Amino acid sequence: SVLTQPPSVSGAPGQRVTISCTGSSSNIGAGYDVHWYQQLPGTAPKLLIYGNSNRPSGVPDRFSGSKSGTSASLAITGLQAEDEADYYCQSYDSSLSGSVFGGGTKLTVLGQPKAAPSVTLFPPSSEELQANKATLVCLISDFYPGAVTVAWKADSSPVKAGVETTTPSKQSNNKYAASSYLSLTPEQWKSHRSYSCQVTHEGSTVEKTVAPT
Amino acid sequence: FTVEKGIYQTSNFRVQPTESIVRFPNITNLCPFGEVFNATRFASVYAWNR
Ligand SMILES: *[C@@H]1O[C@H](CO)[C@@H](O)[C@H](O)[C@H]1NC(C)=O
Repeated sequence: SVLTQPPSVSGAPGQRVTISCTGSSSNIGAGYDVHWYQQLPGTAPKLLIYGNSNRPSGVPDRFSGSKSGTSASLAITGLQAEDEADYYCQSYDSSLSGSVFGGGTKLTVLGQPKAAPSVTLFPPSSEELQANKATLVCLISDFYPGAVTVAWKADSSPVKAGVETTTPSKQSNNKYAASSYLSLTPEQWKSHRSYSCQVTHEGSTVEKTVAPT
Repeated sequence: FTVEKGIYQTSNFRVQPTESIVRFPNITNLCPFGEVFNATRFASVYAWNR
């Protein structure tokens, strides 16, 4: 809205990373203090610094807050293993008559080397045919990272309806697994000759096909 | 001290202006500031709008 933030910033583990926040002349440039918060994906945000002059208890001295007139800046020294969150600008807005937050910046560069995927295709069982639906699942497992595109074909034309893709989660051995469903009906399930899932990972494409008859 | 008949030019006539107009526009532009007063609600005295 009134506060704009960059989408992402790049940095190195050991150099200074500085973020710039720009607002208007009635909320941040008017004279109000600013407050910075960290939005960890899974835990409630806490206070990092208030007023850019005092250090709250339990917060390291590594964070520095300054206000260069209309714009406020935050500087850090070194990237540890907990900066995988979002930074927001919070200041009192007189026009909104309340508190307004910023956009949010993501702090990550790269942590995902390559691996070899493997897929499996399982046709629906006999009890699923009487439910007036056809759920086609092609599971993908033992792959890294979790960025796999899913395409469905029926050996004559691609299927662009009912295609879904689930987000992958970390396995026990630091890998990823995912599944892809396809909503259909048993009326046209037997008419088609075969069904298959097609995926592509870093140029490696594998295909598995099942036969209902 | 003796002037004969004829035409004679003595000085020049200059019409000096008495008023000056220096206005460049007819009106200037404005910025949104009536919302400070024309608002649905105001603030308090411990925390007022700045
Ligand atoms: C506020 O609204 C009134 C009526 O709507 C209008 O006459 C006036 O010019 C506006 N601005 C101020 C500063 O009062």
